[PDB]
Amino acid sequence: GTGYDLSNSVFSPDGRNFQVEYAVKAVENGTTSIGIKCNDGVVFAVEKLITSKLLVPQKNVKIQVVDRHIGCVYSGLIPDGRHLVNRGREEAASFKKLYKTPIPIPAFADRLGQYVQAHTLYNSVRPFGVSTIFGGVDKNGAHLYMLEPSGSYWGYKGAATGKGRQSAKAELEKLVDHHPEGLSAREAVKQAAKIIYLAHEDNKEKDFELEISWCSLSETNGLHKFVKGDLLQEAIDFAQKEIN
Amino acid sequence: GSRRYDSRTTIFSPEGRLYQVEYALESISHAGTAIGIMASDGIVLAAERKVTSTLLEQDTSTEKLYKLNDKIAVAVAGLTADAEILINTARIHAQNYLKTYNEDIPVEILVRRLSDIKQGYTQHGGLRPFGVSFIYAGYDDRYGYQLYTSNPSGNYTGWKAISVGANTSAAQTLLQMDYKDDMKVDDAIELALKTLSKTTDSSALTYDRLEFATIRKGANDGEVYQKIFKPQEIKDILVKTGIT
Amino acid sequence: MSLPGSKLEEARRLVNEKQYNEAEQVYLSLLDKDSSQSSAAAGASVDDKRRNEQETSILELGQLYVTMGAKDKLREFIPHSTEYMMQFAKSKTVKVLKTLIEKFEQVPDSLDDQIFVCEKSIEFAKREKRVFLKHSLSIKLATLHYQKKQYKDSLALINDLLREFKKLDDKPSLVDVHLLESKVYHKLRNLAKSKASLTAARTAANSIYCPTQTVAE
Amino acid sequence: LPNEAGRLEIFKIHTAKVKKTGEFDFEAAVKMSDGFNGADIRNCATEAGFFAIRDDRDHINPDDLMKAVRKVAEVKK
Amino acid sequence: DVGGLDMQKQEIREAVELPLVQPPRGVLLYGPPGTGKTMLVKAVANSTKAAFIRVNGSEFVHKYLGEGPRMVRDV
Amino acid sequence: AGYDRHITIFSPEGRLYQVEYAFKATNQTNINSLAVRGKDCTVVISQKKVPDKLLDPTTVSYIFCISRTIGMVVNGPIPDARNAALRAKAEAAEFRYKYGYDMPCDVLAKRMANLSQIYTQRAYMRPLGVILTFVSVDEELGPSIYKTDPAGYYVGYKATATGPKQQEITTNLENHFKKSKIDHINEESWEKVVEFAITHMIDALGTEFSKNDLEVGVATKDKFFTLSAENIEERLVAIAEQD
Amino acid sequence: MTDRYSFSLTTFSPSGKLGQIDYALTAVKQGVTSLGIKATNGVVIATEKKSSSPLAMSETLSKVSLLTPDIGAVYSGMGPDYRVLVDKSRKVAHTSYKRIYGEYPPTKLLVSEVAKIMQEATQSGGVRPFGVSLLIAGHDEFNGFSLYQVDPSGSYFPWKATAIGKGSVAAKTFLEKRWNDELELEDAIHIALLTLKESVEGEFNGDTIELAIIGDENPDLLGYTGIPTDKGPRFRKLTSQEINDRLEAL
Amino acid sequence: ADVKGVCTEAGMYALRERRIHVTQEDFELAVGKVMNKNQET
Repeated sequence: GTGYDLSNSVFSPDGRNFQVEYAVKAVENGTTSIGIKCNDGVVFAVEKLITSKLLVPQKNVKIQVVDRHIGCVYSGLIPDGRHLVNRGREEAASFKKLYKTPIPIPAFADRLGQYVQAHTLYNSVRPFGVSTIFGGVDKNGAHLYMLEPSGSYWGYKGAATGKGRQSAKAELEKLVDHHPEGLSAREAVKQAAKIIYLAHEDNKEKDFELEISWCSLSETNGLHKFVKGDLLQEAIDFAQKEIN
Repeated sequence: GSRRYDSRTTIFSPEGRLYQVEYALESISHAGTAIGIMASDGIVLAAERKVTSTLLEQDTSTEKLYKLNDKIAVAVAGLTADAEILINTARIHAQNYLKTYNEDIPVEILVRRLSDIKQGYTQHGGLRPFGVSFIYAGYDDRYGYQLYTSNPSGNYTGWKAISVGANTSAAQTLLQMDYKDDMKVDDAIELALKTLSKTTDSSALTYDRLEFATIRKGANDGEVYQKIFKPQEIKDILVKTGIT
Repeated sequence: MSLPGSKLEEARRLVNEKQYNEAEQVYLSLLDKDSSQSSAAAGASVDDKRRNEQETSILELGQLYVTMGAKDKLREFIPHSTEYMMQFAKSKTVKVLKTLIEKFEQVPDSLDDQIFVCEKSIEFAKREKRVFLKHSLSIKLATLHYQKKQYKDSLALINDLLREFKKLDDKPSLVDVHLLESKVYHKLRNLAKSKASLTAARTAANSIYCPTQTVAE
Repeated sequence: LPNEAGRLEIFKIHTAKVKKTGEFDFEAAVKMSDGFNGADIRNCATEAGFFAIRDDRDHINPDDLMKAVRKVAEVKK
Repeated sequence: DVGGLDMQKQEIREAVELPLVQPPRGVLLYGPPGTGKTMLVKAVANSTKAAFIRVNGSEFVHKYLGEGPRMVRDV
Repeated sequence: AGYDRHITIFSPEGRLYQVEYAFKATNQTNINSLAVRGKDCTVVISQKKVPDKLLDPTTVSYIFCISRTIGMVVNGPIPDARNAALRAKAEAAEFRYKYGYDMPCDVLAKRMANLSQIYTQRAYMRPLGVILTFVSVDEELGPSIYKTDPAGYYVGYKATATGPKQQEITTNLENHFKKSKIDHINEESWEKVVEFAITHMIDALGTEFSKNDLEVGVATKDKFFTLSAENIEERLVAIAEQD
Repeated sequence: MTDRYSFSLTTFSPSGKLGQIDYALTAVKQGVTSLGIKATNGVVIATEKKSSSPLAMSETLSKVSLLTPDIGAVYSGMGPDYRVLVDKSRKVAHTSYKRIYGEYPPTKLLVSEVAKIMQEATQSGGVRPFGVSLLIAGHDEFNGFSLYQVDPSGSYFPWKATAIGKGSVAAKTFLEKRWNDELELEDAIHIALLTLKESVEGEFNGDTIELAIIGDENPDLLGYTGIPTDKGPRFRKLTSQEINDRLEAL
Repeated sequence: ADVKGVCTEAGMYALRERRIHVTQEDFELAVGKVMNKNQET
């Protein structure tokens, strides 16, 4: 027949859920954002699109942190991931409440993928319109994960989502080749900044703001934290030079 | 959304009808013809085993005539399965009623009991009704022998005699023709058998094609005695009709 | 010895070595020996799979019984083997019993010992429960009678076999009884009859698949 | 469709015969080259060629390439 | 030469080959053809020693709607 | 009406297309995987495909260790894989907890199959479009192979494969097994058995495989585990020798 | 989430029909032809073990399954549906009967109980009827041997013998031909072999075929000794050997 | 109608028997041959 898409849990005649696939639509539409696992740790980079001067700088913050070691960022409908994020914040809490440890990134990774996939399991459950790049330093190093409304996430040497991901995925692939060694968080900070501007070239039509956060076994000790001030401004001009 | 999938069972016809109820009734037309009669001295129960065969085992088989109590047994027009549900329930209900009052249930109470139960699906739940209607044969203190009926709608009446399943109008005609108030069971027996043989859609009316029972206060009695006839007994009385 | 292979194999060897008759001391012992379990299906020893394998001898050993004429031994034992596959499986009887006797129809036998034992086990069907293709045996018995040229015996049996096979018993067999019956008629030179029977068969034969032999016949 | 091998096979066949650097990224493209056909492989070349004429390349450079590759892996698989 | 068609082989034979000597005017082969099915014909047509005529419904497609059946008769 | 397509209810033909469509999402990930009982052991070989550098390849697996003893490989959407594995993982411990001993492999499959069977019958539940493959060395059964479908249907296997070309691999082994007449590989060392399979994997796929190319897992007595790329390559070494 | 299909999924046709059931019957008819025969001394059921691949190990799939030492079941239809019903059937038997009465229910009630389930599927929302019908044979003390046939209608009735699945019509045809009252199981066993042979297309043998009986109690199978009252299960499953043994007896 | 087929086969027999003279026996076969078909599909 037809209209298989018209209800979530339905399998398409080819066995697919177009709703999720449609949810994927706005995901791309979601603000381009990336993440990087550097040598010790991970870095989370996202463009903050400036809609207007009435927006107050730095105030509306995209990247969200789970526990204290896990940052998360997503292209898509903000309230979605937020809603999800809270659940993750719940998850780790329960996890840590039970396990006394902060949660391993992959552990944390898994739990969500279920909860997302749960929203693939019912025609009444609206899949998620977001894909979160997320991770942090954990017991064993860091990890870099981006979870799809499909309920699929993976380990990522680098990760990107939203519009400009291609420009990103380009640059990420490069740095992989530029630095199969690894990367210093600092350069991880710096390079992402360039990538973002480059990624912004798709959305170049409007001005934006740049938000980048990171989790460094070294620099944040394994905490997850924002890039701020000079170091933030550094990568900016570092990129703002390199963009030219 | 779930809405797509609801047949919306209980919704009214624009004419204020319930087609499921209508259609349930319709399947009952397809149900094996079942007849019952309240004689002066008793109540007769005869129904056609429908869809029969050689290796079909008759003796244990009862697909139609079931005993709720020793003062209440019933003939079933409809899905064998569905009734057995209600059959069991009513028994309990009666048993409860018995266990409540240490006294047998006046039949209608049990009847009306099932009546609204059917009606339960009628007015709520989005649940298909039962495709079953019943001949309610019972003896009470109050009215003595009582011959009731029910429809999936739960609407129900008393009868001096009644038929259900196929050929009802035909039977009803024959019944409403040949019946007379003072008829003795054995008359009604053959009378039904007469009506049966005639209203029989198959060639011959034969025991192996029939279920038969009676409610009678015996000659040595004070215990109004229900009896289901054995195939031979049916076959025997089958001869006594001259039907042979 | 003592082993399902060994003795049987010895009984097989002592044939391969020399003969069944030496091997019979093992063969007889096969029946006399080898198992701790199940039923006494061996006529002496109590066994299950062994007897089946003792039969494996008793097949050969039967044609060796024949090669002895201890078919005459086995003749009477053929009743016992019946009870012995009754000590195992009544159907397995019907297989092996028939098998054996047919193998005694092989390795040339007097019609008698066949008839004699057939007629035995034919009844030994009934005595057990079996109305069931004792006629098949009886067919052969009739065939024996046919080979005995007892067509009276045959046809009389046959007509029963017929009335049996007339859908009181098998149509596929009912095909073949005609064939024998036809031959019977044919040896009696009753042509239409033989024809009819063959014809009825042949037409009825088309309803199923028939033995290529039968088909060829 | 050609396997990752078959692709890489066809890759260095259809593609590399267009003038290209060794800088031009041979397997990693193939790595990102998945569910392509023989002409899709050519598209991969042809697409980078856009970037080539966009980067002024007779020899395709890895720059031209994997932009295309994803871009090739973009529209469909 | 497609093995085992006897009943069908006899059937055609029953259908045509025999009545050619001695009743149907026409016979229908049904199934996938050229499977041996069409091969039935030629094989039959071979033995038959009569003037064979193959025809294709897929042949009568000439604009000249004037001729059409004309030899379809005379053929 | 035509919603029967959309939901799980008998077609006019008595069919569940959501199920049959879920059978699509099975090979959707396009991984040809296999499982063979070795002599003492059982080995699963599968395609490990990495489309992207930016991925972590190591994070990519459809072979999941359900228990100490039981590993499982999945064919279908990774989320359902990530979903189903946990479900299984929940069972064994609880089975182990409830029943004092680790769940024998089939039981899991039998258990898991029910869920699909539930999803099969339940409407609001969609089934999962993954086919599951359960092997381990069962203390009672030694090597054992069990594969479940979205239908809740499953069976034991002398050996089995899964994927788009599963059909051919099936043939190859059938031929081989008919040739061998034996249900399991005679090879004692799964090492060989791995190489054996990879051979027949390479064979029936006509495709050579590098260390990254393959996802591999090893069912051993009391333990399931998965090989490294080295172990893979190690096997890849010797196969290059025999072949 | 939160199943909002609470509404009966199968609804009475304008013609007063339940299509899913009908389609279940359709699917049931599609089922592998499977039979049962109630003889004098007992009852036998039979079906062809279906191999969708020789790599698969047939025995690992059991279409016949004991419900009680005197009761076992078989189906024609979707294996999985049959699978879960077995457990419930097994369970409800213990719970609703044994865990009450300390024993194994008379064939009818369990059957009556089982069918109850299948009905529920037909009626309650969110669920579809099962893709099988059931040939169920059991011996009880009072009703002795009995053989039942349950549909997705949840309807059930006894048989002298019967078959379900595809060739069942042809089977039942030949069954009626063959069947008599006085058939002893072994002949009936043999009969079933004959009968199912027709429904059998590919290889016919104990490895292709699944046979079991309701027989006399089997103290060996009782797994222990010392209890006079319990002489063991009447049910048993038949070995390919025993099968192929009697397939010689064909 | 089925009767006709019987007759035809009787002749078909007889024709195959090379007979414009049909016995009863032929019919008696066609019965089956038709009741073959009658029992067939």
